[PDB]
Amino acid sequence: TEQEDVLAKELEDVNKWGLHVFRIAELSGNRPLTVIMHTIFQERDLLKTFKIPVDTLITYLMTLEDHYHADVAYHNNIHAADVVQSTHVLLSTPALEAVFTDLEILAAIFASAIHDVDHPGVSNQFLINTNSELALMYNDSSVLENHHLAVGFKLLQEENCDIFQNLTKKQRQSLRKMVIDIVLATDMSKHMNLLADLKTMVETKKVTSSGVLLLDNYSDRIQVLQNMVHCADLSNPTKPLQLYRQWTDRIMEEFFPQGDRERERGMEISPMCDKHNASVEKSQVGFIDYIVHPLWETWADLVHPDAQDILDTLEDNREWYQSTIPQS
Amino acid sequence: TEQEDVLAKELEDVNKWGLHVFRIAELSGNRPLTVIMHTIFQERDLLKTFKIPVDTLITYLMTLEDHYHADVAYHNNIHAADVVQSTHVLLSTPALEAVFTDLEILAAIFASAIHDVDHPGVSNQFLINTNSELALMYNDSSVLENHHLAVGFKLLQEENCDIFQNLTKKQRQSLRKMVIDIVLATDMSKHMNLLADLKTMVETKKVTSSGVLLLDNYSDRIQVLQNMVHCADLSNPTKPLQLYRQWTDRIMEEFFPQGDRERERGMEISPMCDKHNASVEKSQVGFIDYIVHPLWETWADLVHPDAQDILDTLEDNREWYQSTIPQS
Amino acid sequence: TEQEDVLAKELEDVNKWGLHVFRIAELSGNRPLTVIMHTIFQERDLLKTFKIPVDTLITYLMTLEDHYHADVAYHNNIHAADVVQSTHVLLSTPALEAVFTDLEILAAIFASAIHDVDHPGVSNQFLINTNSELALMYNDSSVLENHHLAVGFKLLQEENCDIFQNLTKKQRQSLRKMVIDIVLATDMSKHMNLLADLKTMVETKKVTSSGVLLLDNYSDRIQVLQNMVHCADLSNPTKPLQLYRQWTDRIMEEFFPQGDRERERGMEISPMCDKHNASVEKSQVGFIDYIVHPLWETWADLVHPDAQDILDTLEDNREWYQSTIPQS
Amino acid sequence: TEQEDVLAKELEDVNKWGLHVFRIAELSGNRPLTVIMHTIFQERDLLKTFKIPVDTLITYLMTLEDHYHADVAYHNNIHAADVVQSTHVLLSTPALEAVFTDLEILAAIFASAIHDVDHPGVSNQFLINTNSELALMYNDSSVLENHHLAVGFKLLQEENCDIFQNLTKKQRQSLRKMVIDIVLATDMSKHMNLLADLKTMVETKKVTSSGVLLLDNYSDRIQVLQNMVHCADLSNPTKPLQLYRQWTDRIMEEFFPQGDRERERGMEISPMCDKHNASVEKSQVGFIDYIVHPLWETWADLVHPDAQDILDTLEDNREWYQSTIPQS
Amino acid sequence: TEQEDVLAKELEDVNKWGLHVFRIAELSGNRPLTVIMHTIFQERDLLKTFKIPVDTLITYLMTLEDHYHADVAYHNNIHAADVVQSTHVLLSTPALEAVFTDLEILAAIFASAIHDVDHPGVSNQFLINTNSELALMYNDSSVLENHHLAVGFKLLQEENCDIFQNLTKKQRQSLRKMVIDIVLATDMSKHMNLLADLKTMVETKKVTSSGVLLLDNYSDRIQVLQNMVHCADLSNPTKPLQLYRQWTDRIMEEFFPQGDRERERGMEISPMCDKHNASVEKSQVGFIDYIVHPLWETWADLVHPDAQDILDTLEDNREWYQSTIPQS
Amino acid sequence: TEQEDVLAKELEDVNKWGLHVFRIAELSGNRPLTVIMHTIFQERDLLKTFKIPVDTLITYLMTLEDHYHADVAYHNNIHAADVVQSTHVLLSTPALEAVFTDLEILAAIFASAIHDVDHPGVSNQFLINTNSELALMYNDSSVLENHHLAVGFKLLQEENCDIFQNLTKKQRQSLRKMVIDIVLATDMSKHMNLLADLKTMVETKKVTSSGVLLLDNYSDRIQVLQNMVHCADLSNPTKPLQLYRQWTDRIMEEFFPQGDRERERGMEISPMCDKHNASVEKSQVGFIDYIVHPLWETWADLVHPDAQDILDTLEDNREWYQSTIPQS
Ligand SMILES: COc1cc(-c2ccc(=O)[nH]n2)ccc1OC(F)F
Ligand SMILES: COc1cc(-c2ccc(=O)[nH]n2)ccc1OC(F)F
Ligand SMILES: COc1cc(-c2ccc(=O)[nH]n2)ccc1OC(F)F
Ligand SMILES: COc1cc(-c2ccc(=O)[nH]n2)ccc1OC(F)F
Ligand SMILES: [Mg+2]
Ligand SMILES: [Zn+2]
Ligand SMILES: [Zn+2]
Ligand SMILES: [Zn+2]
Repeated sequence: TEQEDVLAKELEDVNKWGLHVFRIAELSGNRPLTVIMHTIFQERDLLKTFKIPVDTLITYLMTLEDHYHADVAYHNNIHAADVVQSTHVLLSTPALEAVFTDLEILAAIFASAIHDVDHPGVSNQFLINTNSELALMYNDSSVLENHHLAVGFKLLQEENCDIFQNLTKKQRQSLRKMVIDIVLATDMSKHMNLLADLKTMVETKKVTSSGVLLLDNYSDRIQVLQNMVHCADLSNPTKPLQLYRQWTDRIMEEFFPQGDRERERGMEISPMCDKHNASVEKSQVGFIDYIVHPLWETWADLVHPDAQDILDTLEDNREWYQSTIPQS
Repeated sequence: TEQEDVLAKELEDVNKWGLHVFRIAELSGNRPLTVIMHTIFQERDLLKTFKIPVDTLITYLMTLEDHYHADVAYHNNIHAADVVQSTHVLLSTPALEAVFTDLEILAAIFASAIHDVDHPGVSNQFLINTNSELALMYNDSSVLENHHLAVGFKLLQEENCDIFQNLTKKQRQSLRKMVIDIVLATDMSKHMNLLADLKTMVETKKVTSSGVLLLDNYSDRIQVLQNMVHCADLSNPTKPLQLYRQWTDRIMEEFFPQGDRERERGMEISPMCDKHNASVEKSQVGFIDYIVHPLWETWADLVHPDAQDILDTLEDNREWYQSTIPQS
Repeated sequence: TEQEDVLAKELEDVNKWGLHVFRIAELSGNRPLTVIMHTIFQERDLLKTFKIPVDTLITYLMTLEDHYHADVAYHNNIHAADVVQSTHVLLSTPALEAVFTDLEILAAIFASAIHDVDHPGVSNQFLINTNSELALMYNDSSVLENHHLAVGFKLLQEENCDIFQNLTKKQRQSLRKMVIDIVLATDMSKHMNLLADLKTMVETKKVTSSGVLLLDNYSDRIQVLQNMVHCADLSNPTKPLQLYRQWTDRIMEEFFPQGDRERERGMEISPMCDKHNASVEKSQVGFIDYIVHPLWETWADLVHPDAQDILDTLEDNREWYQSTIPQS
Repeated sequence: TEQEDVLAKELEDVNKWGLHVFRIAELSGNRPLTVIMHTIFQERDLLKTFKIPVDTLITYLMTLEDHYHADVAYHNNIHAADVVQSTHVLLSTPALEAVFTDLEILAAIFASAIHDVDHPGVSNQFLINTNSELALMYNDSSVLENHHLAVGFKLLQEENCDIFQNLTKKQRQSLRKMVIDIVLATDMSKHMNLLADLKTMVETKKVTSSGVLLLDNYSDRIQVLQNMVHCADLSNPTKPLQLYRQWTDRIMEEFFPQGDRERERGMEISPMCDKHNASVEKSQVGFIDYIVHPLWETWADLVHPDAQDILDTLEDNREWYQSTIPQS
Repeated sequence: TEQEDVLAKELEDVNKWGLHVFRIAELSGNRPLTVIMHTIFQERDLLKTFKIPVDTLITYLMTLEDHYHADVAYHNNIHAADVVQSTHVLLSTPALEAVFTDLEILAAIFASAIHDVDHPGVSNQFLINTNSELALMYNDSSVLENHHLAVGFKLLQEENCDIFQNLTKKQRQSLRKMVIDIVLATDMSKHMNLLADLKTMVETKKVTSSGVLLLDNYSDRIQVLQNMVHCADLSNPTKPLQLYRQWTDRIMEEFFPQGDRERERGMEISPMCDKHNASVEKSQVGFIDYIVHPLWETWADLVHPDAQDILDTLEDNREWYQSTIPQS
Repeated sequence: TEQEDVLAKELEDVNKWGLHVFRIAELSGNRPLTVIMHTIFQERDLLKTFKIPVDTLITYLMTLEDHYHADVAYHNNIHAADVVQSTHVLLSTPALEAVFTDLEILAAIFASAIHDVDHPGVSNQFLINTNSELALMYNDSSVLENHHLAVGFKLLQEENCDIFQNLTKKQRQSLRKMVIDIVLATDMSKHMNLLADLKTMVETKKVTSSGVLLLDNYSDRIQVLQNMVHCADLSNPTKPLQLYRQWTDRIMEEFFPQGDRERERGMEISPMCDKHNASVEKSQVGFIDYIVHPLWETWADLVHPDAQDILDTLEDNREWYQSTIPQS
């Protein structure tokens, strides 16, 4: 147990934003998802609360993690582990003190864990344009996201892989509904609407004297959980620069093979996916300007100002990439 | 070619509302869909307009029809053939004179043809509650409707079953989009919204001096096509009583086995599906009062008054079933 | 003063809906507008209330009437006189008891009087398509309606033609605004919006215990006056059949010469304007179904049920024309 | 061809924001509009694309420019030339890459060119209050803007002045509609609504990965073109201070004669138009604070951040004028 | 115990719509409220469910009933008893099966019981116009309704008059809130808004397969309870004609003395309150047309079709009063 | 008349935002309300415009001021005087130039003057929870606000205390309505709705060329007056820091005795009212973040940018208090 001590030391920052997931990925023999999921369940005492057999949890996590493609640069088990950990941190934000039930917390975390499982490394648009079997199956509607959900739920049926075995029938139904609602919201084509509803909610925001939010009905809470996992899924630009840059390299490394795939097919090369005409820096600045910042700014509003540091980091990272943009 | 003359004589009423599809079903050796689809394509000169190889058309129709379950009382090839023929008639309504392009007409008719293919005879709710593989796959969202589309499109890939082989790439894309949008609208859980948008469209209705509707953009036209196939799908109570009654018998015959299936499962017997406590007459009156009449009344408004007779027949049939309701 | 007694006897029905304006037209030597306007001003004591010199009133009315084309079958001084009289009757509806100020009443009546002055007998669309100087002038926007207002106001500047000479500067400004707002609303291309706002107002309708409407702000009152003159302008189908039919003959007599004009120009013959392919009866049924009935039904709602008889007459006249529709 | 070289050298900055239009005005013998319009048409290859006879173009431009009053300090051919050039630059903004068709581009530029033709040097309000023939004509509604359109279109009818002679009938119709919609939007009384719709469009803003806007329907594109020409028309405070100040001098020089005109009429002197009580500096700061900055800030958002420099210049110029405000 | 048997026989119809409350009023020595409230509490087992001391209940009911003025023709203990009984019946409608908790049922019934207590026989408007101490107190806002609530709650404080003595502190708080919300909704000036929200709720209506409504949150349920007691309060025209007519006589008998009071004050006589110019028949037809029918029609929709008979009766009674309208 | 000169010198800043009301309170022998009200009435020539007997005005002001509790740290005559003066300044904002009638101006100022009269120093919630007679009276609805109105109007009835004695009956009615509507809007529980309507009004904002707002109907104007007095009532954090801090000390000094009162009652100590656990600085930052800034930001928008300085001051004061927040 040499470096196993270093691993355990790294996992001590599970509640901190910039957790170094990449190191944990190595120190765990490529099991960041299993490791992090397990430690978060311990941390949240979910194992006890829902009577989840530890052996069952690990058996499931192992299978789930196995279904994340190793030959995929970005959408893999490290990404999954990252979104899980980020959702974990966001759930603990002060403004959301005791707002969510244990079942809702469980759903959000489980949803994060499976949100991209079995991702092939190509976009929904690619799958649609190449007339993939997956697109045929899902009628070009949230092709990947639907698939992720199917796979994640399917794996629960195997050998004591069913970590939810001891939840009441009603609880199992709720969890399935919430998980489906959250993961389907990670589809980027739903970003605008999601953000719109979030803004509508930031106004008409009901807060208790202390500072905690007041979410009465389900549709209000599920909306927050959706945007939360969405923020977690799009949190790379808000993490410490060293991490962010690694992610950017991975996502570009994945976009290019798709562009290559498209060049072979004779297809119109998707934007950013063109190896010979990419502006990595500009793309990041744009990605932040059009998607990430608008979203996080709104989130920062809702949980004001618990997200103030994250927002600041985002804006700093934008300037860094901005400066890196070639001037010629 | 003895009764083959009678069949050809029956098909002469392909443009009339009360076509006797059940007779055509027999006279064709249980090939009403293939027969009616083919005659409507001839009638509309679609074979020529889209260069569809006749042999290819029949090959596809045969396969498609084969995928409609024979042991299913209502959701089968006769129902499919009926919705196709009804859509065909509705498309020819005066108020919609030259409003739709040939591609849109093609899509609506093709959509009708595959709208319920491979239907198992149980409801989406049943599939969801019994944790079916199909519901797991489609995340309890338009489970059946999604499946119908997948199967119908999949069959096109086989042996010269691709009747669309000679459409431009752009046309193939539009047709697929429209077909998906139309079939997903046949999901009954979307009825209220669909009807709501239709009403919003009846007001603000733009008509030319002659009487023809003015549909400018796609979202306006696709909305009409959706409601149209939806009306066709829920057209039984508007057909001649002799036909309507046969349909009612079939739908109840199908509902009960589901109720039986549920009784075995130990599940709560769905309403109307309970063999020992059904009020067939009341159910029809209710079905007409809450769903069919509200929908057709609105449709009758949009195409006023081309649908006046259909509305009258509907109201007459309602009174007939009303009278039949036991008074004890 | 032989028949001058009959004329005075006819004018006794100035407050009744079916006034026989055509007879009054003859008995007055083609001065129905001057005659009816004068008698309504007397009737409403407007001459006193606004210190209008009787000689000035008649001088203006004469000039105004003179500017209505004699060679125009429908849009002439008899039509003007009719809309004036109808607005007069509508203003007296019980539901609008003391709702409007004398200035507003004056504006509505004056607006009616000039609403179609100097009408050339062709449609706005014709003027636009033929690149008329009038359309060039008004940028194809409410070409005729703008023109009517310009002419009607311009005539006031002449020889003691200024019947408003004794209104305060503020009153003159309000009257001009209201008149412009009402006449521009007679443009048929604004029918849908006008009707829409009227419906929105029928809901949220505030009525006093007795039954009188409650119109607080100007935009509410000007909206009612707009729709009122619009109803008056489209009141032919709601008058006694003998009158209605005469109007229908005149309007068709005017549409055809435009159609002839278009045939000469080599232009696409406008619908209904085609002498060799008109279905006068069908056109009326359509006109009532798509425009008149929807409007009057809404108006009948707002002033419920003071307009109940008018609505009934409208529906009876629809059936009459319906029956007259050739069955071959 | 001495200074004709300097002129050609100045025109080299036709694609740059701060083009020195005033110098070009002199170097061209007071033909900045003709010169700049011609060079922009060359630059955009519109002459070729729409088969416009060069002789016809110059003939029209000459006539158009002639109809701009020489004795009017601000609303003259230099202003027209300036709005044209600014629209030209705005059209080339990165965010609007290939968003507009050539016809739409043509419309926007042509609209800018005639947007103030035959402007008398007094406001719409003045024309209305003085009961001008123009106000009588247009019923106090966008009096000037309507007139500009009428004159600009009328001039096309003359001697090979019809630069649009080779556009299909459909194109001519679209161009006319767009031109009318754009110029009528230059009416300042429509600023609040226009800005409101623009803000509504900045949210719900659909952008492609690269950064280009996505405008699907016409009403979306015409709305952008409207606000664009409106921005161009109110672009003075955003230009280099040396230019801005010259414009401010001209506009104040024009406002005062109106104020003088009003003093003679015995009318209430309009604000800012009072020669003896004007605060030129304060007025500019106010003009920027209430109109210009709110508009440009919104525009900068829509095309973010292509307009960042323009916004900065605007804010700098505001501070300059702010400092100049007398402290006594 | 002679007629005490008849009384007990009458109370047997406590669950039926047309209960003869007037007879019960006599047979009980003018204690219809006490009698009917008690029998409804027994009927609903509320005494047990909330541990209400029977002696306490009667003590309170007696005091409450005593605070209803005997010299008031309509707004007295019989009216109170009627609204209570009607609310009781409406609560039992099939469509609202197990929708409300016992506390909510208690609140609705208690609210009905005190909804008009200590009513002086004059309108809020009268109280406002005469500068009553009550209007001064309540700032002309729901003057009477506020007063009713104050008195009804105040009486609970007396000698074992506190029938809620055994409810948890939380329950007492909820009941007070609901009661206040319901009674303040009986203010006629809030009718339009209440009806508006009810219509909005009829659309978007969520019903279970069986037919029962689905009311998730409180604001949805309290809205239904509000409209319910409002319907009960305006239920006279929906009751059997013999009853309805007696109510109409009483309400007119009360309106007139107010009209007399106003004639003495020298005040403008309120509409309908004028003894010498009333059209009792017309007033009822109007009352039904503008208030009662619109409300009940909407309610009938929400609980469709449990209220079908009530609606029919209402429409029959309208025609009766319509016919009675003098024709001279 | 020693310091009476200093007093008169202080009152010279009555039209300036940061007026030092506390000094004026001393220099006037604790009569800031009477003094400031009188000077504002002089300033606005209201005495003349409404024929208010000066002796009557002072008699009323003296009585009114007397009804503000001396033993109440915040909600007293100095607060009243402050809200009056602030409303006075806001009414004079450029953007609202001649928008309000003299009666509306009178109502707003009178409403401010009485808005908290006879305030006991405890919250509505306290009065409700302690079952106060006042809460019983007003059914827990705007308990204090209703009371303030009642007392302020009641005092007018006394000895020539009726300053409105010479207003027409109609004017008296309007003033009463507006005053009631404005004061009831000072209830903090209506803040969210009020702000919501204000935002809805900032969009769809209609402004004249010059910069002045356009408020057509009453409901629009009364809405602005409501939010105005609401802004005035919540203006402390927007005043110069020296003033703001004094107010903060007073409000906390008042909150604590309530908390003490609650500790004695054995009640749950209200937030912020707990003497032993208050974070005065944090509370202010929160108060500004959740209530004040959101409100003023919106107001600044409506009257843009007349309120720019006030907004800046608010944000500066927020940072000051933020810095003061203990870091341990
Ligand atoms: C209750 O009756 C009917 C119900 C349905 C029907 C179809 C889809 C569905 O989801 N629910 N009901 C279809 C037909 C019916 O009756 C008759 F027309 F055959
Ligand atoms: C107050 O300043 C200016 C005002 C206008 C201007 C234009 C149209 C209008 O209606 N009102 N003002 C135009 C330019 C100005 O200043 C400078 F840019 F030249
Ligand atoms: C005009 O008739 C009626 C009016 C009311 C009634 C009640 C409250 C109110 O404010 N206005 N009218 C109540 C009953 C009536 O009639 C009959 F049902 F008794
Ligand atoms: C938390 O601070 C403050 C709170 C209030 C305040 C007023 C009414 C209310 O209901 N709640 N808080 C008023 C002023 C404050 O601070 C400062 F401006 F004096
Ligand atoms: Mg202009
Ligand atoms: Zn201009
Ligand atoms: Zn009542
Ligand atoms: Zn206050």
